[PDB]
Amino acid sequence: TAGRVVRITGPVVDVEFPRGSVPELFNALHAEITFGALAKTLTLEVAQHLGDSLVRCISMQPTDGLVRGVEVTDTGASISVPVGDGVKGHVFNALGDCLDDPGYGKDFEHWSIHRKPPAFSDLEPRTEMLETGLKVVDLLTPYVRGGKIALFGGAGVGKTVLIQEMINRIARNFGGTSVFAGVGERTREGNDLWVELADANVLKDTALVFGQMDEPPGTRMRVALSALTMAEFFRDEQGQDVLLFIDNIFRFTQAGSEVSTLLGRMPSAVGYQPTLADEMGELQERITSTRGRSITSMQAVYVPADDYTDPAPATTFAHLDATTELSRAVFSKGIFPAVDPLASSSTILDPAIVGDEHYRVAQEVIRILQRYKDLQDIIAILGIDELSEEDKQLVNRARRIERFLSQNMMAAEQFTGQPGSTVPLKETIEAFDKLTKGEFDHLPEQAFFLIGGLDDLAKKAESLGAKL
Amino acid sequence: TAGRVVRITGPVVDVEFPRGSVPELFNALHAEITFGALAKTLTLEVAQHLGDSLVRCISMQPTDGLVRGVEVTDTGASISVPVGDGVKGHVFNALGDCLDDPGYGKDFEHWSIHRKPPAFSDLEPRTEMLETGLKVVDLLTPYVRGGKIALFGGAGVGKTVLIQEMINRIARNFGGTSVFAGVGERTREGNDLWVELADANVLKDTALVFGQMDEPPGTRMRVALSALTMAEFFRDEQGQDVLLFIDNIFRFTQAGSEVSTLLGRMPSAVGYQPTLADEMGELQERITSTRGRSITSMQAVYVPADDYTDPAPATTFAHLDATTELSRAVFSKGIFPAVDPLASSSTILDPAIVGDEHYRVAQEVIRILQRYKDLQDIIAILGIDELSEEDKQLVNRARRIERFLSQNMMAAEQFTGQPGSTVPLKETIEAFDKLTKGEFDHLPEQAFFLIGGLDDLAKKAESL
Amino acid sequence: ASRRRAMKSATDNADDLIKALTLAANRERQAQITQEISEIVGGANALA
Amino acid sequence: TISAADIEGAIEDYVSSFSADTEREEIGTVIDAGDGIAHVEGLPSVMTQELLEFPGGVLGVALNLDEHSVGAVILGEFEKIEEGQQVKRTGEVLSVPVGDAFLGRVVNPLGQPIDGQGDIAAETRRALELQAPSVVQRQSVSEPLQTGIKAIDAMTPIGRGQRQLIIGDRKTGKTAVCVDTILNQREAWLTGDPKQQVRCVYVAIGQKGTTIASVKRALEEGGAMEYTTIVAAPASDAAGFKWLAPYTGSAIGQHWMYNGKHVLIVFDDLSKQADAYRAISLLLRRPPGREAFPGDVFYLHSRLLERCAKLSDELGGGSMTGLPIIETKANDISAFIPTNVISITDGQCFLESDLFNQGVRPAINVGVSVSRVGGAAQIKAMKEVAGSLRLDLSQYRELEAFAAFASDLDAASKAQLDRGARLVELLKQPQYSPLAVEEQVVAIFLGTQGHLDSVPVEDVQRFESELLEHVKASHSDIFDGIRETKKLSEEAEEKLVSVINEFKKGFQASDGSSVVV
Amino acid sequence: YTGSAIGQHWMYNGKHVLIVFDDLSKQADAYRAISLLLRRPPGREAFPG
Ligand SMILES: Nc1ncnc2c1ncn2[C@@H]1O[C@H](COP(=O)(O)OP(=O)(O)OP(=O)(O)O)[C@@H](O)[C@H]1O
Ligand SMILES: Nc1ncnc2c1ncn2[C@@H]1O[C@H](COP(=O)(O)OP(=O)(O)O)[C@@H](O)[C@H]1O
Ligand SMILES: Nc1ncnc2c1ncn2[C@@H]1O[C@H](COP(=O)(O)OP(=O)(O)O)[C@@H](O)[C@H]1O
Ligand SMILES: [Mg+2]
Ligand SMILES: [Mg+2]
Repeated sequence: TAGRVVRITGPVVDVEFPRGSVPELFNALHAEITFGALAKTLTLEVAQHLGDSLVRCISMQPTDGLVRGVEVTDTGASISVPVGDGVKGHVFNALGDCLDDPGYGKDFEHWSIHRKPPAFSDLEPRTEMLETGLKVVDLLTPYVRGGKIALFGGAGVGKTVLIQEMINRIARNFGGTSVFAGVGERTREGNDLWVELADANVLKDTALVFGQMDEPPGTRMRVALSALTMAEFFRDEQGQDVLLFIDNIFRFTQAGSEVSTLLGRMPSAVGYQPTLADEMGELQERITSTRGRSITSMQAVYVPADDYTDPAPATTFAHLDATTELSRAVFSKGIFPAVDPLASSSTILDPAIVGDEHYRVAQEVIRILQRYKDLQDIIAILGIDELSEEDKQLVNRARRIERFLSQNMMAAEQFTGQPGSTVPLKETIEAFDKLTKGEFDHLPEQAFFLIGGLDDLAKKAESLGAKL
Repeated sequence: TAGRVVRITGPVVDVEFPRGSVPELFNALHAEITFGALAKTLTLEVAQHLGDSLVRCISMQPTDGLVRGVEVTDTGASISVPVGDGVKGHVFNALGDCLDDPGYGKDFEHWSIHRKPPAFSDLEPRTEMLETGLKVVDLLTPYVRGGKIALFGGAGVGKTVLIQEMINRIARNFGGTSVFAGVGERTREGNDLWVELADANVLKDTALVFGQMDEPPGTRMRVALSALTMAEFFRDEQGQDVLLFIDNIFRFTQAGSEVSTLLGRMPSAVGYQPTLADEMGELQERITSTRGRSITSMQAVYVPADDYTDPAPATTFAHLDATTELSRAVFSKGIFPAVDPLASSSTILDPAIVGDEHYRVAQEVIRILQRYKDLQDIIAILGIDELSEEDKQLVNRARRIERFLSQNMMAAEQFTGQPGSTVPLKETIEAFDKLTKGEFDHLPEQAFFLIGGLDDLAKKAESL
Repeated sequence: ASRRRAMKSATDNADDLIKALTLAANRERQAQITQEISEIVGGANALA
Repeated sequence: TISAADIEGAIEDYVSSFSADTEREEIGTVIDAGDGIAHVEGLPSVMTQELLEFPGGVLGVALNLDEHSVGAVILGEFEKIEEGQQVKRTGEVLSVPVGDAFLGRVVNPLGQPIDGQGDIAAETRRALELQAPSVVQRQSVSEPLQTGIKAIDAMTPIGRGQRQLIIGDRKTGKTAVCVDTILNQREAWLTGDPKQQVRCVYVAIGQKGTTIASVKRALEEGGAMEYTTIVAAPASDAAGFKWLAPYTGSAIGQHWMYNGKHVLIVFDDLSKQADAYRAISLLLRRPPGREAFPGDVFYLHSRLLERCAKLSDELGGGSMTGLPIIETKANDISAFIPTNVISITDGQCFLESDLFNQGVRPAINVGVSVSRVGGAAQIKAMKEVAGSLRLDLSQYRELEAFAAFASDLDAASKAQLDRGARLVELLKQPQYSPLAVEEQVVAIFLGTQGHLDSVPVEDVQRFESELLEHVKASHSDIFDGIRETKKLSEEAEEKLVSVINEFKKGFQASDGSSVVV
Repeated sequence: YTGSAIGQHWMYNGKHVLIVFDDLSKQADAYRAISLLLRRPPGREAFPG
């Protein structure tokens, strides 16, 4: 009643089974690679029923050394990962194996990683601010407790640094459980995060699930599901607040696109799989808070080639309560975090939730920055001296505001040597209200670069020869 | 000898016929959807011969409810539309069915919509001018008899009134008829046009053929050929001058592209069908003058991304003889028709065609209007008084010229009791020559509003 | 007077630059559509 | 006080009246399955677009019919499909229940409630692909459909039976405009007159469930759930549900429309539906075109949107107004689907991110936004007051380059600049706050009659609001006259002018100045 | 991959290695040529998935 390998091509394997023994879709099957150097047990996820008792599956491990006609065993169930309080403080791979303690968690309860999202009637909008201490995020892109937050950006703009910063600020003093999902990212970053959480003492409250960019596409497709399964167990069974971190969720889509053409699917626009939106919707709709059960999810979304019109980030945008969009231009200007204040958004940035003062100050900041962006080309060509006096005033105010939106972060010290800082929301609102009124116009713009609150501004201005 | 449906893929239907009864290409076949909710008779158009007695056809109607194996009947001829004077005053679809009176015209003579252009030897080798009687068109952008005129204009610029005016002028001055071809017609707009023409009393002189937006690409592709076939009958059998309106020709091109995609053809540059030029040429070459009679066409053209180098407008403009741009700026001034004299153009405004005097007068008018447009910015911001005296003189002359390009149209009589005017070309030329010389600069500006020739100008001058 | 002449010249140059950039942008738009269709059709043919 | 009597009676009636007499059935077999598509052999008499039943109560739609097999889009629970499973044909094309009981309910594209409020009593059933009203079954769009947004109601008015596209980049305020329209229909609902009542259908395609919940909460807060139905196809739904949701909403609205009612249907948003249809077509191996879309995507949207029509008096005079939403990328209205939908609709409201960041909210670009129905969809008062708005705003945009050179500008240019600035301030509107047609008329009257000329720009908004409050508390007869006669009478106009002057005597500029004279 | 294996042998023996790939774009083109010759379906810029 066992199958046999028929065709092998990269990570996709065709397996033939006897009559009435075709495994159900998404079932996990096992095959043996007996070559000494590469000896292992391949886990294959059934992806398609091709007919004639054939099934197409995605290998979770590299298929090098696999032989045609080797026995394939059906486990009768999808990939399942351990769940329970025991997963906290341990590192797992997409298949639920414990990396830091092999054999650990084999006796725990196991949950299938394929699951339907919460019923619509169980869904509840979340409109509670989650203060972070970062000026730009707290002012222009306020995060939502129990909501979906994303950090969009191109390669090397600070998505991972900001993820670590939010782990430092939010997860350190978090009552509940944390789940981190490394999805198709650097193994070095995973090790660094593991060590950092161990040293910060946050590891005991955190479950880490790593599928790295060196893994085959199937592992990068399923690691997010595994981590989300652990988080879903914590939300639905233990009934405690959950922090979920994913970096990078785009790798799920990328691996799907990598295997799509080998699965026989005609490519869609921009080389993506035709099922991009549907798969992303399933995965994202599983990542949510239900009524009375809170999951605060923060996702790093890679924007290919800095192109925000790319179908992957464009489809992802619809799934977020708050989005902080990092810009290559801001990065290259030396502004950190490289947040684009005009492109980022938050659903709770309205007077009803954040209050009239916060909303008004944020809107004024956005208006000033938009006008400055409009005037940048004119300044570049004809110079500032050809602007109206009011426009000169606005340009100075906007430069100071854009510099002040930058901040020295706790996770950024390793890159600058400067210790990080935290700014309360009230101080941020007051400082930007003062800035938008031109109360700091007399200070040099350099005094506003990479600092915290108004006390830091005064100290730096004094160091630069000016009095606040 | 009847076929049977073998494959159904949206509007693409494969039909298998007995060995010796395969229909010709472009033949019309009939199939039946018997499901009560969607019951109908599908008209399929044979697009390809797939071999082994299989043919691939484009369904003219949605194929929802169609069953495999249902009988398919070959009509023995391509899509045929009714022709004759009976089609005037009625609304038809791409298949010849009357929409305002189902069954009407089913007994008329029926002409296949796929026909060759006139034989090369029967073509008129010398271009001719179509004297419309409108001062702006006749002077600045003369229309080519048997030619093609692009029409540009947003909403609320008088385009519908202009179409009604052209219908009136072809019916009255030339004793001709009009065929309107609504390609990708919005049903709301088609109904509005029907009611408007009925109210204006020009419906009797017009035959409307609608390929609506909510129909599969095949009918939107073939409606233009249907209307062209009706016009061709009017030209060749009735010996009448015909004015054919196409709206929108770009939608005909896009329907062709959609059909090409549905048939599995590999797209050409910018995704258009490989035979874009061939299809456009087949459609446009049938619009010509032959044997003393002609079909003149005025076609609304959509330019994707405002990119005139785009393959669709690039191919369309290879056949256009004139361009008429309707501008809201002119319309707001009350100048009717709201033709932008500077944006509009004609390819026969050449002394070798219209004569040296006509070209000289037109060039003088264009120069004055261009200088006025240039001085417009100074007038608006610095004020009129800021200008020199010569600038003021030219501003006055240009204002009078631009108001004189307005005319009291026949279609406008339904709005204002005053009837329309037809200015002979010589009268227009001499009047605008006098005006450019400044021989009427002393007259009030309002005296140049919505009038015909010089006699009307004098009559209105005495009235003020 | 010199400023008026120079600004008129600059406006004319800016108009010419806008025209050239629009032509180049339309060429790039058409080329992008063509290349995307090429990739899509190549994938479809390979899976044919 | 739940008595077991009702439960026992219901179950007894079910079991006693339960009969499953055998009926001859045509059955095929699943020959293959993958990512939401099942290929099934057999079913020789199956219809195109027929509904098929797979084991476990799974539903599919037959799209590809060939000699070998039938391609079927699975509408949900695709993971339950297996090679060899028996597939039955229902003998029916896609259809949905329709009736008045759908008001205030959230349903999926099949009409099944997903709000957890129990069953929906269906008046009848409608096939999703019934033809649109014919060219001779309609009449010209003439009745206004007030959205409550001054910019739309004055610049690009929408009439009943019109298809007005709402197109723009993400987070530009499109859903806000549509929700404001639906909320604005509440006074008309409370009137109780079917000739004025507007039934709203909100179709959510591809949105995350919590976003749909937020929209429903917004509608409830304004009391719009009383006359609004939501057809939801969240991002987690199968591509078939996303493809069919607009047609389900259109079918419900059509049932209402053909019975003499007036319906407003919002498609949020058609780009997601086009993406889902493209996914289905690619998975069915249908030839791709530009952007990999199938050759009938334009047909998809055009057939959907031509069902929104103003019916003739012979058919009851009902109407359905379409408000499709399109999300552009980098404001590329030249993309394939935006181009198609723009060509299909009767007018466009272009929303822009730059305008939104400038504080112009709603961020409608009046320069490019158009309504082909135009003044035919406006009441006489709005037509009179709003006549000069377009030219004034165009002149203001022309003159904006000379903002700092107002002294150099002649008197006319400076007056135009100030008037345009005040008018732009006037067209700004807060979210979730639609205005009645009379209030919009009075505000536009303030703007276009120079009564804001003496008011500082930064105060204009506030002024307007306070003025509209003052009248509503002391001179409601002006609003009553406008509403009843739909025109601003000369006596009403002079009374309004005197009220405005007195209020100006009473009003305070934020900079301590005086707005009198 | 050959260079990486040679370096890995030293790396796993406690040595420090520096490997230069001059250049990876040419390797990507070679892999694309191999994949296209094997008639594996292409992706962006005709590269394999
Ligand atoms: N008139 C308005 N005044 C102020 N804020 C507004 C207004 N309209 C919308 N907004 C805000 O703008 C943001 C975007 O609004 P909305 O979600 O309606 O836009 P959208 O284009 O539909 O967005 P998405 O891309 O998420 O679908 C939200 O914060 C909304 O509160
Ligand atoms: N707040 C910051 N201060 C200084 N440097 C930063 C900051 N954030 C990011 N960087 C620099 O940018 C690089 C990219 O950050 P990272 O988030 O790791 O990449 P990505 O943005 O691709 O996830 C970092 O290695 C760091 O050198
Ligand atoms: N010559 C004219 N005289 C009087 N009114 C006109 C004239 N031309 C146009 N109009 C008015 O302008 C409007 C233009 O609308 P329409 O004719 O549909 O063209 P469009 O489709 O460009 O709006 C009409 O309602 C008509 O009343
Ligand atoms: Mg990173
Ligand atoms: Mg929205």
